[PDB]
Amino acid sequence: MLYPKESETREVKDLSGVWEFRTESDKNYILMPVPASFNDITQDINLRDYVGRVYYKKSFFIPVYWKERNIFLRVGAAAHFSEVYVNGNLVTKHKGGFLPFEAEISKFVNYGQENIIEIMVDNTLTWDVLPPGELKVIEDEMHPKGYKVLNYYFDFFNYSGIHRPVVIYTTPKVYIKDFSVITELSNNSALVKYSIESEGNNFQVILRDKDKNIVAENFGKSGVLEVKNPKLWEPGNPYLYNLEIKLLEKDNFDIYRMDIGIRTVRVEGKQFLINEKPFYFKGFGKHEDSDIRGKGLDQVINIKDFNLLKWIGANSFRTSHYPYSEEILFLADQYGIAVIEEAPAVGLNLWNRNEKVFTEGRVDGKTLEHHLEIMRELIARDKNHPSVIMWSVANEAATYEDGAEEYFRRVIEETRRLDPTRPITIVENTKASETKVSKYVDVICVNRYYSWYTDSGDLSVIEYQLERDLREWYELYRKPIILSEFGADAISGFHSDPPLMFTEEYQQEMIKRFVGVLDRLDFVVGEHIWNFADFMTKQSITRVVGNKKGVFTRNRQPKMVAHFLKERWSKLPDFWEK
Amino acid sequence: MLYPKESETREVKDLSGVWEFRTESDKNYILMPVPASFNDITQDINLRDYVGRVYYKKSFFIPVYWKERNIFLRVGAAAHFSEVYVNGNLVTKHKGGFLPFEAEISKFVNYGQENIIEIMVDNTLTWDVLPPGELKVIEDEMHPKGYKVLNYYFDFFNYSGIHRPVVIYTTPKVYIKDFSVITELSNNSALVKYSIESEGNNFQVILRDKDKNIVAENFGKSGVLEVKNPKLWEPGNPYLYNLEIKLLEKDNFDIYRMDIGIRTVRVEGKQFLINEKPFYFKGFGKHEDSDIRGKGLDQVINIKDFNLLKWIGANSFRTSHYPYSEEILFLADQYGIAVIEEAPAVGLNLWNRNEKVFTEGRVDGKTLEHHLEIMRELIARDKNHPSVIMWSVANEAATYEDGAEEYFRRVIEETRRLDPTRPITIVENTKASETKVSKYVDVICVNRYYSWYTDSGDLSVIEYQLERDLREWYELYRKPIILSEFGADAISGFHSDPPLMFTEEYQQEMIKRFVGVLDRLDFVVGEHIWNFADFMTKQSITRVVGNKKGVFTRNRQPKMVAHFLKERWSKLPDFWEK
Ligand SMILES: [Cl-]
Ligand SMILES: [Cl-]
Repeated sequence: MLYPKESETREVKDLSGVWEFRTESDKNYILMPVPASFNDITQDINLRDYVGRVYYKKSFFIPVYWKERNIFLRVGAAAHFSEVYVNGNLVTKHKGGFLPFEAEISKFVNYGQENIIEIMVDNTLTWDVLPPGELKVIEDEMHPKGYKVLNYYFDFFNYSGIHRPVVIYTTPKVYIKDFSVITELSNNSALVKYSIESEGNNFQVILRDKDKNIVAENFGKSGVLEVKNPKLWEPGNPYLYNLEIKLLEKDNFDIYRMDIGIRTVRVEGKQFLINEKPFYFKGFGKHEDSDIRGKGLDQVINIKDFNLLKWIGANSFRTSHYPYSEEILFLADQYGIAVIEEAPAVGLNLWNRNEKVFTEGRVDGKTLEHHLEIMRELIARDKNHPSVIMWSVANEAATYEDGAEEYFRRVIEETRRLDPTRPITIVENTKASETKVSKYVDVICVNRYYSWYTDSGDLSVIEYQLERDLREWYELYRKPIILSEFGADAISGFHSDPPLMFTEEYQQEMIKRFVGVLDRLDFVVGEHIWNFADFMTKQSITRVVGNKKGVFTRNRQPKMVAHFLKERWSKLPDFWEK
Repeated sequence: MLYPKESETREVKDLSGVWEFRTESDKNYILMPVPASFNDITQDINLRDYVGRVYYKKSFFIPVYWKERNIFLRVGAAAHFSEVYVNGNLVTKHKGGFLPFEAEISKFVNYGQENIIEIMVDNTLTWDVLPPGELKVIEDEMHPKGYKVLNYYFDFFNYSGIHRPVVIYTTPKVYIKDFSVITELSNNSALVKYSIESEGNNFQVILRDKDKNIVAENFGKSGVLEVKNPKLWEPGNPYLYNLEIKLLEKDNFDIYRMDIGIRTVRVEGKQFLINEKPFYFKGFGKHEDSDIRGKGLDQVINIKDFNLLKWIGANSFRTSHYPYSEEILFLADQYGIAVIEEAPAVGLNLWNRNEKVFTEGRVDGKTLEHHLEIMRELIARDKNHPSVIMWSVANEAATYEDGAEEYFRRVIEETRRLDPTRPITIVENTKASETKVSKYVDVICVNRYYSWYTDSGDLSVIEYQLERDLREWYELYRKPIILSEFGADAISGFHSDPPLMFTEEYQQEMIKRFVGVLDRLDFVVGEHIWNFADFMTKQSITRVVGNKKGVFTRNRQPKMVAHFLKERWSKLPDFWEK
């Protein structure tokens, strides 16, 4: 499914705005913005911590002239289970809170009249949705009848609601359903190879440069476009060409356009190559999180975040720990930021080797089935973005378990089959010698928190422990390694010398000592600090109103270590043969 | 001009989203969200502090089926001077940064094809725009050639950009252009009297209650709708009826709907009556201000703000110091919050009696002309909102000057002529015996900061000074009095005992002592604390990154005094015969 875009042949109507909202088995509505998480909008603590079904409702008018058009209703994201009703008719259901879903609804609309859309969203986690969790009953001596808790083991808050825009769009009855683009370098040219999915068959395809000059054209539902003297897309030079696809049939006419970038990505030895040059990742793990709206899409915050990425000198980030909005990937295309996009397989770990995760009752064949469908949906959505340069299949799963090996072999095999054009990783906090899964990926991503979660407060252990660990990863697997997470919680304004945990000084010193180690290791091709910004988590005595490891505050202002990273990364080239 | 609303006969296309953006005489664009202020979006300090013209650009497609429709392009707000181009054609110009403007553009569009909209916005202040300011050249021994400053004397930052949504909407060629509604109480019924502006003449008008029951109907371009057993709108009971207007002609058909509220407002003696009951204002001066987006409209923030208003027990606010977005007034209608809406005549004061403001060179006949046009635009926009219950013509002008008397007599006279159905005020910080203007309004609004700006730190003077002052206002003018501003800057987390300026304790103690005085004065009908939330100002040694007098932080979380006000206001009735 293609991102909804207006053209000569397609209308788009955005239903974002103020909706009516209620919780299960309640008749009274309140007002609720869309897109947004509902948790922080009100002062009702029982809604903040609500677990169950909520219902959104809105009126909309369909123009009579949309008859004899396809009418699609698209929901960008709703966490985690959703059902969509048009005038009381169920038009689609969806499982998974971080990818879009849509249905054709012309059969159910009142033309030239009022219509009602209702969207049910259920935030109840189970062990066969990603990320997983479990609702548990607690009726003991200290809890009243009916006390229940939603348990989950990922470290970000279970925000719920409609997190990305709801839109209605039209197409002709015979229309461009999808297309695939692959770019190759050939002699002094680039090739853009394409295939179009449609019931139609007569297509003209045109490629235009930045100045609207036509640089290539082809008649054909599949084909190759040759670009002589191409300008390649890469961090530091985000050149985009505009691909125009025109269906020209007897009764149907359809146009779809997308900006694409010409680049190659390849792993060879201990090098991560973009356009055949050795890349060095400088960046962050991020989160879709901001004040008040929770996980809701906000283009103000998105553009602010990319300007901060360019300001600090980052060239990349990982979409920890789930696919982000398409909007963020289009921006990464424009700004020239390399993206590792990650499936929502986070929380597959009970920090305890006595509780097994990959076992009947928890992560099983049903979870695997969902994970495989997720990879198919994710690659289908994002396969044409130049900014996505790697897929991450999971974050900190219990990869030391025997059952994790067969599980992830299947996930990894399916991902590569779906997209052979990008490398694959998995983000590990398991010990190097214990993971049964990292031997199957292209690039190793390791999260390490020496002197924070272990030997807390003792910065002196970092060089000893980190160098020994990373050398063992390389000795066992002989793959490029990204230090995919490291950092320390810092309360803005907490200062100390000597540095103490939770101060800005400790965060900067820890990060500084980690990267001094990486500079001595020629097989380390990247550093991603956790996290870009402070974000909300569930409440616990270990979380000082959320996770405070941001390099920026939640309102997008820098802590001390942001300036250290700006100075370091201004000296580090994007392409660096270590 | 009516708020753009979809119906059976009208389409609305929202152009908000990501636009291209550049500054004057520069050819390279960056990305910029709309709606938003541009100042805090980037890390370019020279754009943050930019003074001059900026240019927004976006492509849009017009459906061929919009031929033979009116096509209107509406800009919700752009601060402060703006020009709108459709495919290079100037379709309208506008002066004033806080009210909407529109043009019919069907003559300039390419049907079924790409179109380009460009919007120029100029943030350069002058003495004949509201709020006023002046660009000054400073080429002396300590400033290089070309150093210039924009001087202005209002205490909020001169954020600029497109602050409210840009939309395109259709109507039939003969259409409902405007309508006026007035509500009266008669015996046991309410009357909704209406007049419609249109080139058409055959109208059916229907009024529906909350459950869609038809409670009144009338055929006629003007008329009266009788509601037996009306449910009145008021704070604490925001009942809205839906007014449906249907134009039924030979070749044209048009429907427009609006929720309205049935209430009366009247000043009599020292009482402010809503629905013939004595009201007591409990609330705030607000600002259109939030993190990152500046003055840009954000419905997440708006709904959050109204939930906080209901949580703390407020029943009212003033739109300090300019008209707010229509969106906020529709929400105030839904939530039952009484609004004093204020014209942007703030900054008409050089805190210095040697520099006259109402004089040739500063506030003169050109400024007055703009002010009068502003009142006409403001009442035309908001005349049908039940939540607006009073107009404020200015905030803290230099009303002690001889020239201020003739200026404001004309403003006040024109406001009353335009809308005889709502009382009029002006918000004063002049001394009671010195203002030449308050004798002409219906309700006195006085801002007082004893122990903050005067006798700084000495809370012991409050009762002595405030009671004497307010008794003199009543003795001179014999009108109801609202304490329209009072408060203290408080940094969140700054605490002290004994209380010190800038601590949360000092803010709470000051506010507590002020309202203890008000409770002893039967002619005081309201308390508005300055401010609802921390907001940005220009930089100065008196502003600790903006104005810190918020009862809530800028991210909408409560300070200590928020809990004091919640407890007080939970005990104070909305209707209180003092
Ligand atoms: Cl962490
Ligand atoms: Cl102030």
